[PDB]
Amino acid sequence: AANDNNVEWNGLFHDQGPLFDNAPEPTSTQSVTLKLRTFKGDITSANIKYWDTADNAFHWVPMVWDSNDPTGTFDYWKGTIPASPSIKYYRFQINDGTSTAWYNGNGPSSTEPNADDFYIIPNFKTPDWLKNGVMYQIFPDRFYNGDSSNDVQTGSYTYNGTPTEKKAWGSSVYADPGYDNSLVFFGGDLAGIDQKLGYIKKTLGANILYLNPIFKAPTNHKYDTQDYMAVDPAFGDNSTLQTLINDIHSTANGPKGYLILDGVFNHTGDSHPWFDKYNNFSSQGAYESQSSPWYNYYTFYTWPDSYASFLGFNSLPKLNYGNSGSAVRGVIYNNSNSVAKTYLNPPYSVDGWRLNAAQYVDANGNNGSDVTNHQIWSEFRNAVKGVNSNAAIIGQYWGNANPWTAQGNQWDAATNFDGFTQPVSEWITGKDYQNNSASISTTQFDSWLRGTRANYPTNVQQSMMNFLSNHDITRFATRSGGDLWKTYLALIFQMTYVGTPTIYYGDEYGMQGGADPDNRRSFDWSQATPSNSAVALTQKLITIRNQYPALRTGSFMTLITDDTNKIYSYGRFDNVNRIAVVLNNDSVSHTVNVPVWQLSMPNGSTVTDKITGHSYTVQNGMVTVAVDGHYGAVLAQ
Ligand SMILES: OC[C@H]1O[C@H](O[C@H]2[C@H](O)[C@@H](O)[C@@H](O[C@H]3[C@H](O)[C@@H](O)[C@@H](O[C@H]4[C@H](O)[C@@H](O)[C@@H](O[C@H]5[C@H](O)[C@@H](O)[C@@H](O[C@H]6[C@H](O)[C@@H](O)[C@@H](O)O[C@@H]6CO)O[C@@H]5CO)O[C@@H]4CO)O[C@@H]3CO)O[C@@H]2CO)[C@H](O)[C@@H](O)[C@@H]1O
Ligand SMILES: OC[C@H]1O[C@H](O[C@H]2[C@H](O)[C@@H](O)[C@@H](O[C@H]3[C@H](O)[C@@H](O)[C@@H](O[C@H]4[C@H](O)[C@@H](O)[C@@H](O[C@H]5[C@H](O)[C@@H](O)[C@@H](O)O[C@@H]5CO)O[C@@H]4CO)O[C@@H]3CO)O[C@@H]2CO)[C@H](O)[C@@H](O)[C@@H]1O
Ligand SMILES: OC[C@H]1O[C@@H](O[C@H]2[C@H](O)[C@@H](O)[C@H](O[C@H]3[C@H](O)[C@@H](O)[C@@H](O)O[C@@H]3CO)O[C@@H]2CO)[C@H](O)[C@@H](O)[C@@H]1O
Ligand SMILES: OC[C@H]1O[C@H](O[C@H]2[C@H](O)[C@@H](O)[C@@H](O[C@H]3[C@H](O)[C@@H](O)[C@H](O)O[C@@H]3CO)O[C@@H]2CO)[C@H](O)[C@@H](O)[C@@H]1O
Ligand SMILES: OC[C@H]1O[C@H](O)[C@H](O)[C@@H](O)[C@@H]1O
Ligand SMILES: [Ca+2]
Ligand SMILES: [Ca+2]
Ligand SMILES: [Ca+2]
Repeated sequence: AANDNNVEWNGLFHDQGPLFDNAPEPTSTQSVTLKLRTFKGDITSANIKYWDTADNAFHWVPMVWDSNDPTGTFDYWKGTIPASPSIKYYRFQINDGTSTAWYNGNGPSSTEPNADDFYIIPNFKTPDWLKNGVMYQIFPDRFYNGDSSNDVQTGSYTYNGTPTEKKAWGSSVYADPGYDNSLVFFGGDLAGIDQKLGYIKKTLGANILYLNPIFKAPTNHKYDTQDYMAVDPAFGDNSTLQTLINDIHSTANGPKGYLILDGVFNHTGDSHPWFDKYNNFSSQGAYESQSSPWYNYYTFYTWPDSYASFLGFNSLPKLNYGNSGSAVRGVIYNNSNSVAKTYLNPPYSVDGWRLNAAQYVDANGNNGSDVTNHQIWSEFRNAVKGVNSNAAIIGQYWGNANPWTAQGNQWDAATNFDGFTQPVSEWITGKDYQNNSASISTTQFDSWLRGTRANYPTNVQQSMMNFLSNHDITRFATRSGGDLWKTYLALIFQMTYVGTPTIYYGDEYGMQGGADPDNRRSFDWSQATPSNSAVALTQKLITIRNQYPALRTGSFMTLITDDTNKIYSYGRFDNVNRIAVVLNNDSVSHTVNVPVWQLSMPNGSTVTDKITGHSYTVQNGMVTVAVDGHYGAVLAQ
């Protein structure tokens, strides 16, 4: 490069990783020093332009040359944004004579962008254990039956006129004639999870468990809560839960663990005493009497049969959050004995909440995604963090969750359907997560990923729940048509990307399944051993991620987007390690010359494909590696 009236985009780079930002989660008194990379001698001047919410105006900070990288290929320019309590958004103006380029969350641009700027949110912090961990999601009734004595038998009880049905482990989840899909039970329970912690924390290595609903409810999924204060009898009792938590937190059976529970706060089930549609309690519920002490917990259009609910489901009456200080806000999160605080305090001390149907939470039966909804989650955050600042808050949302994350006053992160699940699905399987035809190329995949990461503050990106499948979509293995190699590829990407890798129970061995309820099949053990190639790889990949902080909180830089050979390569790096990931999405092998010079890997230095152990030497800024179809290499040093 040179001063030739031309800014070379290829040399430009900035994100909030260690090498470029000295304070990614600053307080009100910490200034933020940013470094912008360019090719050596490529520019004449650079400036930081930031919008300060304190005075609704743009501010200008000229940058100064700081240093060259170790390879002498790049320049690092530096500038500092002053400390204050206000949210700020910045972008860079880069000039080389008559050539000007702009750069922000979405990368380089010839024209000045007006969105996707980088975020500075003083005092906003997401749990570091979440950014650095690996999560494992379990749908309780389908994981492991550790205690047959609490099993729901066929006919054990009836819900809304339909008796329960017990299935033999491994059999179909579909209810037989006379029964209902939501009342089919296999016997999975908390004792079972506890007895299988060795598999989770050791065989695989995940240190975070996220469970679907576990509180008393008539269905097998239990999103129709009957009692938030009691573990459902089929899963055990509150004592069973305390034991599981102790064993998860224990460091004697593996790495320290964390537990995230599913918080179903938008609505309750129609069998909850506050509503009591079928008179299952001596108390008077809202459905039973307009004089009920809980009458105003719900919204009736025509008492008692027409009321606000979750997506028209009468079995899920919607809670009326009213105004600040309401009884409903009290029982859900404000009270010390609320649902949210009870489990965050001893003798439970869980580590977080996954917020079900979070976008709908509102007052008066309204549908959320409004001022009131965000006000509620802001109060929720204060209540939760007040009890445990390191308790995680992850909201369910299918699209861009910027509205609930980008001001640092609500959630720490969200279910990454839009920034992870969907793009990964369409790139690898050629199907969207609902198993409908939808395919994207490598260049499109890369662009999609960048644009979605740019929707969030950096700490939020690093805390997103990144799963290949989950209880509301089709299994990855079904979308892949049963091709296990596609799962191999997906796992390598998942374990080396930005955000919390999240494994939906069974995905690690290639479990198949269509739409709900077929995506909740019973866990086929004996398939859960290193003898299964996907399980062995999963274990290896988790060990790799845990070895390199760069894979969890390091910068992310695109290296190769080859649509001809279907090769995707990106680097994860920080002040200590530089890692070049090389993915082959083709059905045949490809030998790739990886431009590791972009990550500043010194010539003559050694790089190791942590997956195979095969060592390589960097020469002329390159490293040549052969990669099988639907597979990948993780070249680290
Ligand atoms: O009269 C005042 C002033 O006049 C002169 O400077 C002016 C200069 O003539 C004019 O071109 C312009 O300068 C531009 C420059 O053209 C741009 O390239 C840019 O300069 C920055 C450069 O791009 C960066 O790479 C960085 O340079 C670093 C290197 O990266 C380091 O490796 C190191 O290299 C030096 C090495 O250590 C020495 O042994 C020797 O080999 O020389 C090497 C090159 O100097 O250090 C340099 C310097 O830190 O940083 C550069 C910025 O300093 O942007 C410039 C500003 O737009 O404008 C100049 C006005 O000041 C005259 O040279 C000055 O002495 C005099 O004070
Ligand atoms: O919440 C959903 C929302 O999420 C995302 O929005 C976020 C942005 O991506 C992010 O950059 C940040 O936005 C800041 C912005 O960075 C900051 O500069 C300031 O915005 C300025 C514009 O930069 C400036 O150009 C001007 O905007 C003009 C615009 O140029 C003109 O074309 C026309 O549209 O009139 C606009 C109004 O003047 O002024 C604004 C401020 O007045 O402030 C922004 C925050 O308000 O944060 C966003 C929210 O988190 C997605 O990008 C977005 O699509 C989603 O709707
Ligand atoms: O709806 C199908 C559609 O999905 C697209 O995926 C990405 C977009 O590429 C990406 O732009 C977008 O991310 C943000 C966008 O850049 C902003 O302009 C603004 O709209 O906020 C968005 C927040 O997500 O996300 C979508 C994922 O839904 C595919 O690119 C496109 O090919 C496909 O048809
Ligand atoms: O038989 C009625 C319907 O049953 C099925 O829908 C169930 C889901 O199976 C159950 O998980 C739950 O959905 C929740 C979903 O899992 C959660 O991620 C989302 O955020 O909130 C949903 C509600 O809490 O409840 C529904 C409704 O009972 C089945 O899929 C559907 O077709 C049947 O009509
Ligand atoms: O899908 C990746 C691999 O699949 C099969 O093993 C092919 O024999 C091999 O050529 C290819 O690299
Ligand atoms: Ca130039
Ligand atoms: Ca059982
Ligand atoms: Ca009653």
